[PDB]
Amino acid sequence: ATLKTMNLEKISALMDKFEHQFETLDVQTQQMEDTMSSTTTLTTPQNQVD
Amino acid sequence: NMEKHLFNLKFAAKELSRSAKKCDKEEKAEKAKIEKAIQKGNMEVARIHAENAIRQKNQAVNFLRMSARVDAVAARVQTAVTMGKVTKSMAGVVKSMDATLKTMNLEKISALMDKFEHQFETLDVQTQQMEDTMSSTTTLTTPQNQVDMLLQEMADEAGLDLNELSQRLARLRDQ
Amino acid sequence: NMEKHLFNLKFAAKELSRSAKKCDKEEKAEKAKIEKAIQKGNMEVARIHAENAIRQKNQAVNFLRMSARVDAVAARVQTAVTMGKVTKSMAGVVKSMD
Amino acid sequence: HAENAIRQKNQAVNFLRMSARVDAVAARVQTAVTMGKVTKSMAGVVKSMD
Amino acid sequence: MLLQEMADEAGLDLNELSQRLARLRDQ
Amino acid sequence: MLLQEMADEAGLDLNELSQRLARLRDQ
Amino acid sequence: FKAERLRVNLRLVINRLKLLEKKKTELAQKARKEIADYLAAGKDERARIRVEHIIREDYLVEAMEILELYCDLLLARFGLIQSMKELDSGLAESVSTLIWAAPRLQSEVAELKIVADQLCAKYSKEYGKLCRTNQIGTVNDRLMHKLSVEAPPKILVERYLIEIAKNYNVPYEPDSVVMAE
Repeated sequence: ATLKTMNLEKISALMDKFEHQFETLDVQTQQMEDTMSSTTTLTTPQNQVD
Repeated sequence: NMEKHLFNLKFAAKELSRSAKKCDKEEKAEKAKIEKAIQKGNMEVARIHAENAIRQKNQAVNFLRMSARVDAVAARVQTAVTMGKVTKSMAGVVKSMDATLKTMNLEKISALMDKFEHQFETLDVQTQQMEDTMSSTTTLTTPQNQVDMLLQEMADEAGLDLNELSQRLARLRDQ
Repeated sequence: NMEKHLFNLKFAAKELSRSAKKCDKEEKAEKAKIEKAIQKGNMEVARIHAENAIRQKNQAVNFLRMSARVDAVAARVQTAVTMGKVTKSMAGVVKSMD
Repeated sequence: HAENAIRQKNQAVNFLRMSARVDAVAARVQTAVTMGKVTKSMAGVVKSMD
Repeated sequence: MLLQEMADEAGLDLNELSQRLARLRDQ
Repeated sequence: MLLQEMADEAGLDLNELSQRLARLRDQ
Repeated sequence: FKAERLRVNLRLVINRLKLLEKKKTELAQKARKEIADYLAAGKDERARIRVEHIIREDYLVEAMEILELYCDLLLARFGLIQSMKELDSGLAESVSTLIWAAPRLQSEVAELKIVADQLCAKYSKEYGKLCRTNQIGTVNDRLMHKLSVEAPPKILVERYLIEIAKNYNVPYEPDSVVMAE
């Protein structure tokens, strides 16, 4: 029953989708972090941290 | 459903192992009995106990091999069950992430973050102006000269260090 | 919804790790048994216990690798869940501030 | 076990940086909330005094 | 199209020309 | 291999080709 | 015809062939031991049947290796499949063999039939089940021999038995009638 419902084609497609979705999430995280950092730059000067 | 079958398989394997152990023990006992009977001279009882001992030995070996086979099958089925749970969870995660990334995509997220940054920059400007005004409201209760003098006195008392003109300006204004 | 799937994923990873530990222990026991059987002279029982030991070793390694993979996936999904909460909160904040 | 250790190290560093970013954002939002309360109170005071 | 999409999503299987015909009609 | 090692360690006793077969298959 | 379907089925066929050849090598070791045991006794005409089984399985493993090679070749030149409409020379052998061997190994590897479908539904020049079987006269002859359903040569069986006996420390007197002719 299971391998009829969840076969190799569907599993492979689902996993490609998982990978692509979390890559997109990797991109979203990077951009979101760039912006989060750009928001607060006068409270954390690079010179002071160095 | 499959978890019940896995449980039954592992139970059967353990039962086979227990039976093999018990049969080995019974063989060890029947060897004592055959020794006794061969001492007493009983040939027929010795034959009976030898048959029993050989049978117990062979059936113990068979039970052991059988339990090994069932153990392999049960390990495989347990792997399959765990991987099925994992696959179901990852399918659910894929569905949820698909819905979300459809609603909250990279375009919308980037625009929302640009908006967040700009709104809080505007708030930075509002805070600065609001603070300028708050300070301008209360300037006769907090004279700059008095604060400077207090800091100088506190420093000089602590021994450490910290890291009039209006008349000249008026004379210059008179020209 | 996704939190439930994350919970199930982490549970499966922990189960795989436990199973790998148990299989390693069973291998250590079957080695004792094969030593005993090779002392008694039983060649067939020694073969059986050797098969069991090798199988337990290999399946323990497989369970360990599998649990590592599921752990990576679950960490990624947990990151995604937390970041989704953060993104939702920041969207709400953006709306209110607007 | 080496793969696991390296992965845990890297993901711990990532979680730490991520938590720092979210901490900055949350501090900014808390400042905004407090200043919004202050601004609302001062608007009410301005109305009453007017 | 709906059947093809539903099949491909389920992973299973199920068990343009007008322009060529018009060009043929032009002769 | 495990049985051979365990035997040799216990000092007792118990009572490659594929390449040659492939070369033979090539004929 | 669907491209991504063909891609996924090719990857699945590759993985399945890997697993199958592995486990078939293992089973071949075990059954070779069984044939050695058979030769230990006086049973000889039966060990010939067993070794026929063995060499059939070995031909099959070699054919599966070749098919895995060809599937990976198609998978490496997949864009060249999508771009053109008629297959080039570099892909003639792969397509031909994967269409010809699919019904042969359809039971072992199921996805291979889907691969054959996608490769028959994409072409019309001498294509289609009927024309696909008619234009199958360009497949790898070696693979045809590996998957040839025929009684292997007797001398080859004698050589297989000689080697197995010599390895398993068992005496064996080959049939001189075939061993010398």
